[PDB]
Amino acid sequence: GVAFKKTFSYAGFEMQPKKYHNPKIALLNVELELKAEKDNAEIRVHTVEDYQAIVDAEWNILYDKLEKIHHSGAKVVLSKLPIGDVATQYFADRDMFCAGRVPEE
Amino acid sequence: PLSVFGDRSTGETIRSQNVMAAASIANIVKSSLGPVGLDKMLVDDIGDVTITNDGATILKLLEVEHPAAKVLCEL
Amino acid sequence: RPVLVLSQNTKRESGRKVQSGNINAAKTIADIIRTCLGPKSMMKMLLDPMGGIVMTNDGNAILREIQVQHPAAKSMIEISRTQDEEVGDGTTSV
Amino acid sequence: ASMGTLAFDEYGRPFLIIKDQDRKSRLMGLEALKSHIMAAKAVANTMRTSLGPNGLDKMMVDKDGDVTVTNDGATILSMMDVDHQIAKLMVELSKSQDDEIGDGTTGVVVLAGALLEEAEQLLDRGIHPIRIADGYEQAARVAIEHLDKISDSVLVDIKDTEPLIQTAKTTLGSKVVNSCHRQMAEIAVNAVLTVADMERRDVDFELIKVEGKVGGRLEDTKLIKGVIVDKDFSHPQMPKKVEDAKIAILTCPFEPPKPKTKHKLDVTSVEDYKALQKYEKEKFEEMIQQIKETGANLAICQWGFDDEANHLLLQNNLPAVRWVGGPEIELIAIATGGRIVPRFSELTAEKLGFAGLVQEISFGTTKDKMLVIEQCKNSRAVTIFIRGGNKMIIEEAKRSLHDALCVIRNLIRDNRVVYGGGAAEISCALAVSQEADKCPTLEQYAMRAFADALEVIPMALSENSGMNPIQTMTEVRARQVKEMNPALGIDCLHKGTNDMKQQHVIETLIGKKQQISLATQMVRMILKIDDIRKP
Amino acid sequence: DGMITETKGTVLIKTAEELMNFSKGEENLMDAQVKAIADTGANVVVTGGKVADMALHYANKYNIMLVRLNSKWDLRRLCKTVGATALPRLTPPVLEEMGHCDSVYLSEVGDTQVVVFKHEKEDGAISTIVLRGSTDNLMDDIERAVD
Amino acid sequence: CALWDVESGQLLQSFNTFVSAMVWDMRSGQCVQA
Amino acid sequence: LAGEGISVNTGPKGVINDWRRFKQLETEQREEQCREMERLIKKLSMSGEGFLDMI
Amino acid sequence: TNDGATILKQMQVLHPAARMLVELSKAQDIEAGDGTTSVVIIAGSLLDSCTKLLQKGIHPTIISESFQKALEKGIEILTDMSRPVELSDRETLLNSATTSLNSKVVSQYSSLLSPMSVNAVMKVIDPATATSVDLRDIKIVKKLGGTIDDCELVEGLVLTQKVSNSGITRVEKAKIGLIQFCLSAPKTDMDNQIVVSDYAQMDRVLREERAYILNLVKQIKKTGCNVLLIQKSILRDALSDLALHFLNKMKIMVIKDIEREDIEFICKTIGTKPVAHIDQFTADMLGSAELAEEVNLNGSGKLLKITGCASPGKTVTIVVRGSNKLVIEEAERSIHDALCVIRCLVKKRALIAGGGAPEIELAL
Amino acid sequence: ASLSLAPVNIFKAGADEERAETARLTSFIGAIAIGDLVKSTLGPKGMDKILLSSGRDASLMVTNDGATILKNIGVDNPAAKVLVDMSRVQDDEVGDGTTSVTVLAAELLREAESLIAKKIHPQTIIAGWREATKAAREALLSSAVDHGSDEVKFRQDLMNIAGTTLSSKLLTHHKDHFTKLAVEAVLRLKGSGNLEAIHIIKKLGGSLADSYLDEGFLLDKKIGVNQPKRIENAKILIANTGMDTDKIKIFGSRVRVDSTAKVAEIEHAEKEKMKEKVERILKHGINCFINRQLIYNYPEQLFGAAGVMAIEHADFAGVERLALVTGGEIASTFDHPELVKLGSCKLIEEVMIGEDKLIHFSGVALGEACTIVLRGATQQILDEAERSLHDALCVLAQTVKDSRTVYGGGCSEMLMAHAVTQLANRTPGKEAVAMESYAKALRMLPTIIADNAGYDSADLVAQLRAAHSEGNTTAGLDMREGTIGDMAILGITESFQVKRQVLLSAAEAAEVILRVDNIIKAAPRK
Ligand SMILES: Nc1ncnc2c1ncn2[C@@H]1O[C@H](COP(=O)(O)OP(=O)(O)O)[C@@H](O)[C@H]1O
Ligand SMILES: Nc1ncnc2c1ncn2[C@@H]1O[C@H](COP(=O)(O)OP(=O)(O)O)[C@@H](O)[C@H]1O
Ligand SMILES: Nc1ncnc2c1ncn2[C@@H]1O[C@H](COP(=O)(O)OP(=O)(O)O)[C@@H](O)[C@H]1O
Ligand SMILES: [Mg+2]
Ligand SMILES: [Mg+2]
Ligand SMILES: [Mg+2]
Ligand SMILES: [Mg+2]
Repeated sequence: GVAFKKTFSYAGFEMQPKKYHNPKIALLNVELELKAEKDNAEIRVHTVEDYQAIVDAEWNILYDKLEKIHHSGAKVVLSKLPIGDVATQYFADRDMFCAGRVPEE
Repeated sequence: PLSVFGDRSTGETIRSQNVMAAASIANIVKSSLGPVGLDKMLVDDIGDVTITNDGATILKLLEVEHPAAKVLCEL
Repeated sequence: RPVLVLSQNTKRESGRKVQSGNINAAKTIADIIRTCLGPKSMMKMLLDPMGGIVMTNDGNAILREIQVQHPAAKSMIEISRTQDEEVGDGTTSV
Repeated sequence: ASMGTLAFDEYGRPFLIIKDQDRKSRLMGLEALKSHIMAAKAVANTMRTSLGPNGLDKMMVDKDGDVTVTNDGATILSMMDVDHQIAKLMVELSKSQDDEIGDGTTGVVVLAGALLEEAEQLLDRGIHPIRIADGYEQAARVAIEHLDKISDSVLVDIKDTEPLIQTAKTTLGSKVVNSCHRQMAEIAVNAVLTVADMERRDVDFELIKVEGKVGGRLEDTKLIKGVIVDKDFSHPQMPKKVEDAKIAILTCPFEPPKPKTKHKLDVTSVEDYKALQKYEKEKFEEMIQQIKETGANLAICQWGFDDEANHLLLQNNLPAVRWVGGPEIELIAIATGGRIVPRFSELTAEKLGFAGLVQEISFGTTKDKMLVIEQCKNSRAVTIFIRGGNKMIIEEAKRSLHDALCVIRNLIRDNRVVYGGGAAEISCALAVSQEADKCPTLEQYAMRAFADALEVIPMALSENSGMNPIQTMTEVRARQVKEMNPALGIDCLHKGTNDMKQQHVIETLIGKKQQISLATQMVRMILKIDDIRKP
Repeated sequence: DGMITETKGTVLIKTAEELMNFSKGEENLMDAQVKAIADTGANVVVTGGKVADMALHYANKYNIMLVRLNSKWDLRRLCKTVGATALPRLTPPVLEEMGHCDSVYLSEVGDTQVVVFKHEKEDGAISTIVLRGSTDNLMDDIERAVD
Repeated sequence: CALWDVESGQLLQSFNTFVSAMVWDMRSGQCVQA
Repeated sequence: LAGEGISVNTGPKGVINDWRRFKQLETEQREEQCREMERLIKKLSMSGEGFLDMI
Repeated sequence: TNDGATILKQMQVLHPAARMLVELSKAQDIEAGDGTTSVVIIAGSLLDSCTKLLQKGIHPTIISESFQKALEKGIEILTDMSRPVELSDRETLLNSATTSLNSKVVSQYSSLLSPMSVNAVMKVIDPATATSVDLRDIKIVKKLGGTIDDCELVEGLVLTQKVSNSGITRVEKAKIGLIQFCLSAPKTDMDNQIVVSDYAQMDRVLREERAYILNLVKQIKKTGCNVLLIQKSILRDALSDLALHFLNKMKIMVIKDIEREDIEFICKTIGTKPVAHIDQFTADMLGSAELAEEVNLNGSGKLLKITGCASPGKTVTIVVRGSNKLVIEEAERSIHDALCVIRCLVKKRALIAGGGAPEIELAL
Repeated sequence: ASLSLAPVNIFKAGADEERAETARLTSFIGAIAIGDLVKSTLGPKGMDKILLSSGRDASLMVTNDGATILKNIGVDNPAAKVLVDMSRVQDDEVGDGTTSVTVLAAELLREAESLIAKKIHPQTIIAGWREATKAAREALLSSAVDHGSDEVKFRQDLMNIAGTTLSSKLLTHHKDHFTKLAVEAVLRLKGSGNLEAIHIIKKLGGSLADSYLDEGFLLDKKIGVNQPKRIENAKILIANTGMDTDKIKIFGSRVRVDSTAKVAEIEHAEKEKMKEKVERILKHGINCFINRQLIYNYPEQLFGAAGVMAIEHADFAGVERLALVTGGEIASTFDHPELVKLGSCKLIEEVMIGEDKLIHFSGVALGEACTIVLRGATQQILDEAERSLHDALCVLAQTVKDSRTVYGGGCSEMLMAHAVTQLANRTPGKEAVAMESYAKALRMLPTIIADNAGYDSADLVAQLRAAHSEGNTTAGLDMREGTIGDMAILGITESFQVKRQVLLSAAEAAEVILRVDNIIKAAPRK
């Protein structure tokens, strides 16, 4: 099969189970963490309601990606790009294993 | 471990060095053998010029450092 | 601490280069006094290292005052001296 | 015997082959073997004095002047500033033994040194080093099989921990904590057993936190069935002691939300400014109300918070701590049985951890505080809190406890043990000698040299205890041959008996097998090398 | 990759819906472009610039072989050999600009991984001589002889 | 290191977050994360 | 700061190679220094190895 | 300098005993202000005697205990010799000031500096109640030029800042007011920008800025104020050119760049309550004064003097003048010594004779 | 063959190592040098030291504290580093005993050197020392006397402990006054161990006897401009709010308008927000207001117009001390005035100390926070007085925490050594010799005590040993006249915790150092 070293787990990783008996593996190239939508993106609002809507929209984007991964049926998640602590805790809540920054090979 | 104030060569290294020195001494004078041989010019550090074909004279005039080369010159 | 067969200040060269160099040295020595032959020869001024001046067109006199490093030129100088001593004439010609 | 080879051709022309060949060195064959064997012998002889209960410590000083007193062979060799390549190989061997096992990092070095010392006298008699390596490998296989044969199994049940305590005591006997020996062994055994996957699976050392604080005494070292954190309550006026605390672990700073994307908010009129101020105040009140509505008693954050949140937390009878580290947050979540929540809106009652007692600990006249969480329901994470009269013994106790935890972990992985004190290696030497008498004569010398090298550790133990090495080792070997008992070793502590089974000197079989294997492989490599090309 | 403005690109977001839908719309546009390219039958794509992650993913989804040629001279020579035209944008190619090669594959020669655009007919604008050997200097000498 | 108020010109405090690594926090004066 | 009686003991005999090499180099400089000092100060007030071994 | 504390501090002594003696002199200056030279000599003589005492074979602890006993007896003797003094007696205060000034360079000027120092101390304290004197309430201004005979005691406030107005240098019946905000274009603490999208918006911005400045100046003027002191400001222009022109048009003297640490002194001197927002700027905040003029020191500089106040509350200013820097510095030090002597007399109402009499009597 | 004494070289350039005899010699020399340096500053007749810094600052420090002396020295010997760290840890744990523990460790290592010279394996010495430490600890615990139940007896014990702690320091000149000062300061803590609540203010000038403990609290901050300088029956509100261009926490917010009139309106809105915050603060009904952070000119003017004192930039320690002394709550929000407790005091006024003005809080409500004014003749005197008071306060706080006390003046050392000798007299082998050396070092401690005073240490120690062997368990050195006497009658007592910590730390450090037989040094950075 394949074996590789553990790659800088974030907080809440030790709360994930470390053994599965028939897992489905989600091989991804995705950065699963809160971040700017784009490097050149700029948000212009003039209302506190829009401010709250924007922060909730960022959280909803992250949670929608995680929810899609969860209902994909996979139990093990691997990604080239970093997997943030929020995603790590989300996967721990659902009893899944996650590992970010996995080497390409 | 030996603690001898000097350099030491043992085995193939020293044998190869001796053979190389002897071969160099040979190649020095190999060009002055037989009627088709040609003479050589020896120039001192003060400008004195010596032209000769005799091997013994050539080996006497040269400065020789390796002991095997000294052996060949004295031979 | 280098190991050597000959001395570290001994230089050797051989082959076509040696013959070409010797012949070129002889040619240049001849060229030095080439124009000093015949009834229409010209004088040459030689500055002696001891401060003297030698003004002549004799081949041996001109060649004797020249200091050369290439041994072939030394051989040519000795040839001129031998010709001068044996008969006293024909140094430039020889 | 140096400066490579210098020829400068037989025609007088320059002869340059390797760049900077005049500034490089080279050793060929037997001289290189002798130099390597001498270097390994020097390293092993330096290490062998620190072997056994009577072994003495080494005082290591780094390049910055920091000084460390230790008995661990891997720790000594790691800090040693060597330049010989074989010394670096020996250091790497000790580090490998530490990584794989955690104990016996000094035995491997001594065994390898003895093996190479015997290989030197074999080489002097005209034996190819490859033959020596092959004989050593054969003898190592024989010794490993004998160790498996004479091994004994112990119970690794939680209900009865006496064999585990005995093994941890045997590991800790050589260390400075032998004053609190039994308490330290009990602490290590309980720490390993509390956090361990029961189905013979791995033991995660990351769930064992080993933190030491100066002051107190060595006997004050205790095992906390929870998490101890060097932080303290944010507001100085909140209570220092919370009982039946409902922990609320959060990773959101108690500040108004901030989009990650580059954003600008535009204030275009006075009413906009009033709306912004009201929004900020209501956000603070709302986060505090959301925290309070879950019924939590203590709230733990990771990224800190500002003055308004602090005063609202104090005003609502909600003790809180800020700037708790990520690993500490994870440990608290694991121990208290509560989940990690990323924002207030997702905080519910079912995600709250439980702690029997959360207390703030003072440390005398030092102004430094430290928070402790314990009395959890089924805490799966434990922490060891070490006290001492100076930081140096604190570090030594840290590494000694690490050795004990590693030994108990090895017992978890495999329950077979052998009796130490040199008894196991004496029996292995006897088995190797018996096997050599049957093999052809040519490998007999290598196998007997292997047996002699195996017999050095009992000799080192006897010498460190002051007894005569050769006489004691010969008597013990004769007793082992006469009465069939591979448990007879070297009475280092002068207890009056040579039977290690009664003395309860117990070693893991995995440790001895790894020692022998690693020493054999490193000796094989060192024997195989016959050329050095240092610059 | 999706082309961008040459002046300056700044994504302006004023509502939550735009922030929610921007990445989805960009990914859908990339998928549509890649599928439109594939629908013409182009099963091999050669590009002179970098390859985006989403573009590569959608190319892999539609079974499209990707080769990247940094040198512009190599791109021109490949266009001459196959018979295609280097499109300036990412629009799907019309039948005249669609090059054809009888076999394109990834192969390893010696200890080197190479991509081969092999014709079967004894024709083509460009022919390549592959040189083997044991020394770089000897192979350079053979190249000089071939020149 | 010390923090100075530009306007008033008075020494605020000597050591919302700054890092020298070693990060601090002037909202509490603690050394926070190492 | 004690132990003024160092008694280096085995040291000088164990590192005698470098000590003797430095001694030889210093003595080699010493003949040159002695040769050159015969001119300076002594009369001024009122390759080098080639010169040395020619004298 | 003749000051012992200054002499010890200036030269960088290296021996630890010398450093301790320097600290001793500094402590004596702090507690008393005079005798900084005598105390060091006393300590040196004590240790010189301790040399002979130690040479005889006496443990240092016994020496220290005996010295403590001698110190207690000496305090008793010194208290016995001294006589009570009353702060209402001007002659004793003048004599103390003259004695303090006898050893300094300003000894021929004692007839001028002794009454000046006595008046300066007595004007900043309540004689019937005060048990100590805060010397920070006596400001000393050092201006070059002239001679030490030109030292003058200002009952009001002296400012080294120059008037920004041109042509307005003397105001009578002044109404002084401190300003702690900026008279410039509006600028919020938040990040603020003005966005222009139409051509008319530019002239609208100019007109509205002018209107805002004019309204600020009109609000300032409507209170009857005619002399304005503006606190020093950074990160915002304290005094705009338009604001200065508007203030000049209304005949108002303007002084800017007032130091932050001098606000309390000015408020105590001229009775002006500082104002930080124009909303609260009213007439009651102003401090009335008889005259506020800028004087010229015969080409050696300009000083703004505000003499005569309706509420002259316990504050005086002293202007020290002289030929060169060294003499004015030493005059300042000597005047400070005289003020410290009067402060000591205020703290402890006891007077003792001088000229070595206490030392001789104590020795006997 | 040795690692360094081999034909092959195994080290980098500059790396060194010392084998058994050399390592033991170096460690013993370093330990003995440290012990001899720290000693002679021990006991009531100990002398002080001068520490000159070699740096550019060239700070001068005169001290008697052993930990202070050992901290500010550049020690190269690693054993010296071990002793220095042991003394520092002892100082951290308890305020006293640094010199005692260092000297005990040095004497133990000297005895270990003698035993090694007598051809005794160091493991035997270590085992004997462990047995001796166990016996001495048991005897010292058995001799402890507790007076926590009684009140006047506990007060007398506190007096005696403070006097004994201050006896060695420079404060012994006014020992009685300073002991009363320290015990009052500690008793004002109401049993809290927070020594940060006791503030020491060093003011130059005046006599050392002029030092005093303020009946209230003293603050070294300044009041506003227009605010009153004296308030009676003050109602205190302690806060940790902005009061200085307080900006909304939304850092992405900005002002973007199309005219300057809107900018002026936003300026007025900001000023109105600050005014509303000040009004909310004033709604608590307060006379004084202490804020941890700065207070700019607008809130200061508002407070002055309201007739309310506004003390600004009172740091975390300052606000904590004010809360402890007045009972107020450090509030950062003012939307619930009824849920915030207000401090109280009879009077607030400015005081004139030396040439500096301070704010005086008189008639405080709680008073669980002390300020101590130190007047001295030199900066070194002030620093030494501060350190001595710190030692006394630390020991008094430890005694309050644990009321068990033991007799000083060498009595505890004599009793522990007598127990060790009794144990050694019944033990066969060289462990008896090791335990006898342990007892010899314990005897050497009060021997150094007597030597520092110039008395005949040998005769006094012999008399003490005879008295302790006879059964006089309270016999001790009497430094008043140079004889021996009853420590219970003379009132020379010490904290049991301090003595136990000294014994255990010294034994532990000696055991750690004795186990070393090889010192390997890496190549330094320089
Ligand atoms: N009580 C004892 N009696 C006899 N031998 C012991 C005893 N305890 C430990 N030993 C021996 O001392 C040797 C050294 O152990 P230790 O120093 O703890 O680790 P390492 O093997 O890394 O040196 C072990 O091989 C063990 O057999
Ligand atoms: N006119 C005077 N006649 C006699 N003695 C004087 C006279 N003026 C001052 N002294 C004495 O000179 C001593 C030194 O005073 P001074 O130099 O002014 O300050 P300090 O005491 O700091 O040296 C004083 O003790 C004083 O008694
Ligand atoms: N008045 C006293 N009489 C006799 N011995 C004293 C007296 N005061 C202190 N000592 C002794 O001096 C020793 C050292 O105390 P000290 O020097 O004050 O602090 P440290 O313990 O840090 O050295 C104590 O062990 C104590 O027994
Ligand atoms: Mg002629
Ligand atoms: Mg071990
Ligand atoms: Mg005077
Ligand atoms: Mg003390």
